[PDB]
Amino acid sequence: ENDPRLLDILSRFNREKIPERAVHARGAGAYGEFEVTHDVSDICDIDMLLGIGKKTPCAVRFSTTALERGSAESVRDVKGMAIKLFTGDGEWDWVCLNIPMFFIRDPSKFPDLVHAQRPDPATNLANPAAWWEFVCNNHESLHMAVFLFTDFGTMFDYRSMSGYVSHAYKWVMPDGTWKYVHWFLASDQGPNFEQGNQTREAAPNDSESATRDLYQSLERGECPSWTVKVQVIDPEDAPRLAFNILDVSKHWNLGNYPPDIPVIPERCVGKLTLKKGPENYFEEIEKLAFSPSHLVHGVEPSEDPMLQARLFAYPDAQEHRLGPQFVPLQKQSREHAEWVSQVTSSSWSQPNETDYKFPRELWAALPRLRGEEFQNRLVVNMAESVSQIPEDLRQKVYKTLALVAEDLASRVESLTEEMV
Amino acid sequence: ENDPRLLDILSRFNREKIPERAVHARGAGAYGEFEVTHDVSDICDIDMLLGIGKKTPCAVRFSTTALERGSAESVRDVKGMAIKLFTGDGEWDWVCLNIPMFFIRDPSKFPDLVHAQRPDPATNLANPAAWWEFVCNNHESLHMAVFLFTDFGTMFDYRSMSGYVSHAYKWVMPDGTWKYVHWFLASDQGPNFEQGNQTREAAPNDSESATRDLYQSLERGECPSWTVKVQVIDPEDAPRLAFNILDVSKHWNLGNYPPDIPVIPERCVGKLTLKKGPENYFEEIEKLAFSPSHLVHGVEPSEDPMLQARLFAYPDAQEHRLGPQFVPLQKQSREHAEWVSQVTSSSWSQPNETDYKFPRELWAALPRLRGEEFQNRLVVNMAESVSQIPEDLRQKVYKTLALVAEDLASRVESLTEEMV
Ligand code: HEM
Ligand code: HEM
Ligand SMILES: C=C(C)/C=C/c1cccc2[nH]cc(C[C@H](NC)C(=O)O)c12
Ligand SMILES: C=C(C)/C=C/c1cccc2[nH]cc(C[C@H](NC)C(=O)O)c12
Repeated sequence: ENDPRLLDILSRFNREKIPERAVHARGAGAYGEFEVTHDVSDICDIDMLLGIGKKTPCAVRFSTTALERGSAESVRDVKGMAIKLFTGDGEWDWVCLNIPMFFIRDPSKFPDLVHAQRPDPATNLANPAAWWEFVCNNHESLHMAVFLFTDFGTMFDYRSMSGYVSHAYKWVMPDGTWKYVHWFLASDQGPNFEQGNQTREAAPNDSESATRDLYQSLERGECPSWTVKVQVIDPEDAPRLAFNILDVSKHWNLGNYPPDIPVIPERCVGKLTLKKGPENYFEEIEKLAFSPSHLVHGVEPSEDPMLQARLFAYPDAQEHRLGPQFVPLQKQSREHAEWVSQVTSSSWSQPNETDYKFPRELWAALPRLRGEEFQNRLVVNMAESVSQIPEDLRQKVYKTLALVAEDLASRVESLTEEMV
Repeated sequence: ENDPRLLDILSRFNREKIPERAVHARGAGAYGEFEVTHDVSDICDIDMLLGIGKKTPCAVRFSTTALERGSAESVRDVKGMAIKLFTGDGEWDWVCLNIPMFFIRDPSKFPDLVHAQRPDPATNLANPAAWWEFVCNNHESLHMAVFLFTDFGTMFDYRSMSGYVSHAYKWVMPDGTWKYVHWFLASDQGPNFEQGNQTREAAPNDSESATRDLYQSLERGECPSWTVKVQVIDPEDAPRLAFNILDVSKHWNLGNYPPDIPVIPERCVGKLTLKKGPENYFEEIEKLAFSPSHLVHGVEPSEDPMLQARLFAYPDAQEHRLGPQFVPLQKQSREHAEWVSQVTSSSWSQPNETDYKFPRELWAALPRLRGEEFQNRLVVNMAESVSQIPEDLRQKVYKTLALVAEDLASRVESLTEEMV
């Protein structure tokens, strides 16, 4: 010690690591561009989206959700896709999940949900009991639960996944009229709901299989691409829908389920192609800052309470993580006002019939569009998870599943009791 | 948003994570006690070591070395064991590795070595090329290299590993006389150099196999134990030894290799038994602070330059990681003075004959004490690692290995060329 040169070298080495992200800590990154392929000048006034053939540079970060920096990328989890676009009007961020539904509806429950998916606070091991307790206490997560224990829970790498903003936004015209919008990116080298499964199994002991897949595909000359599509709803038609489009835990039906809810059609916008990887991972990918509050002229947030909370949360989290510490809108009708005020009532945090209707119809649709083996594998995965928790929690889970569907609960209980 | 309660909840959640340790980021912890079993009053004046049957509470943290928080614990790596003992004279820290040798003896090279074992700075993937360049540029790591690619590289969990302080310390008597000492903990449920291999193969996709093993063993009622032993050298006998005991990259021979270096015998001191696990992992294990500078009356550091650098580095690193940011000694002879001044010369950072003698004798001892299959597996592991690097670096590695033994280099070269 003692030597000033050695002290400087060691002190510089000591201050090299920073806190990881609270969620989505493990991930990879790439650079590409977006190109406009269709005309949307009748619903949009965003400069980035006007003019067929226009190109915009973009940077993308893929991630998992629940575990730490060095965790395996082939786990049962939801995946994230964050896109930063450098337009002439500034930076536009699309922070998407690989599925258009979310776990919860009330933002004040967000930390608890996160704690339900982190390792055990005493042993630092995996703990399904907290997750199943949260599910039994918050029925609006049931829909997502049914999704997570199918094959779709473990099906996607960074190239075969899709991305959905999952919120309703507002697109505004210069005359003041606006529409509710939801856009998403469909993978050009991945499956969909109707057809397609995993085609490249990860190595038995590989924790970075998806990162390796993306890096090797980029080095081989292949360029992954996504097709961007949007769904449009008139503000006066929203209060009359069979579901609430301000509820982030529900999706907008594209033609799969539930059958009694009419389809909201989508239209194409453009295409996103990834070209190259980074030169310095820590400086370019690890320190990337994304926020849903990064918006350009012509796009506004809606009255979604989760989106409103996200507008504040991301800059504050980045202040902790990267800090020095180391056109007027036209008015709608009174009925629209009541429908909007629905989201600030005390019943917003209580379950309704739709919270059970959506998972029931997904469970019914699984054998019609995929087959009996898909449903059987869902039952097997759920039983494998449930057979690790104490008996009273098991009975509570059985009751909740019966609230979803009787045959699903009976099958899960019968298969789970044989595994304990 | 806009609710002060929600803002407080989200802001509190946003600040929970802190930066991980620069090294040894992944690990687990436990609590136990140390008990004295033998009399060492003739060489020691430390309060906690005097009196047969005396008990001292202690807290232990086990860890890996190179990878991040959520990485697998069954990787080819060296393991760490940190023991904090709560004595009547203060806190005494034993910060040990699972092997008594280290990679280097010049502290100014420490960060580079660490960077040679971290993931690729551009792709965040495993990069064998950086490791072999360091070995070809720093021959004093060759010894450790030979250790790392044997079975001992992947043999130990947290219960079957041993611990070595690896440095020379000074134990001082009240009259001013002192001795060079090195103490270590031998596992009571693990293998040794001559006998024993792995008996608990980890699961194919388990990243927390060692933590689970320790937690389950503690829950079953089994208490792991270690036997503490010490080796003693008189200061006037150190300058005449065939090796430098102030070189942390060498070990003190206990009877295995090299045959021409006489044995330095050990004597028993006491026993360490682990009893219980933590209640809050983050508050008790993750925020634990260890330092070799935590010393009690009667024990002093030696003139080891690596130890002198570690005396400063640990409090500074803890200041970054956990900070608000989120008896006179007897004089020796002139010959001892020259021998000590040897460690401050310019030739300290250059290889000597011992740097080649130690790994050569380990390679020769492997078949005599473990069989031919051990040596063959070492060759196979080395070839598997070397076959992923460019050809010029491969030739450099072959030339570097030729300086240890010709047969080892030829066998590795043949296997590696067949593998590519
Ligand atoms: C109340 C709801 C939510 C809150 C409070 C929340 C909070 C956060 C926070 C604190 C981060 C870390 C940001 C950073 O440290 O820089 C993050 C990252 C992220 N979130 Fe959310 N989140 C919520 C829901 C969602 C939703 C609904 C989506 C997608 C539709 C989403 C997708 C993502 C993604 C992809 C990232 C990773 C961004 C990156 O890679 O840099 N989260 N979120
Ligand atoms: C020049 C040489 C070395 C330097 C500069 C160095 C530096 C460090 C640093 C910065 C930490 C992180 C401490 C913290 O963030 O709280 C650490 C941890 C650790 N080091 Fe060293 N190290 C060196 C060599 C060694 C040696 C020779 C050993 C063992 C004989 C060792 C064993 C450990 C262990 C076990 C830990 C983990 C402590 C814990 O779990 O809290 N290191 N070292
Ligand atoms: C895209 C895949 C592979 C799975 C989607 C998926 C799976 C399970 C439930 C789902 N609910 C909604 C979706 C996405 C929806 N499927 C018409 C879409 O492509 O807009 C979905
Ligand atoms: C203790 C195990 C299982 C292996 C030790 C080991 C292995 C390879 C090279 C080694 N060099 C020195 C040791 C440790 C040394 N073996 C007499 C001891 O027990 O003090 C060692």
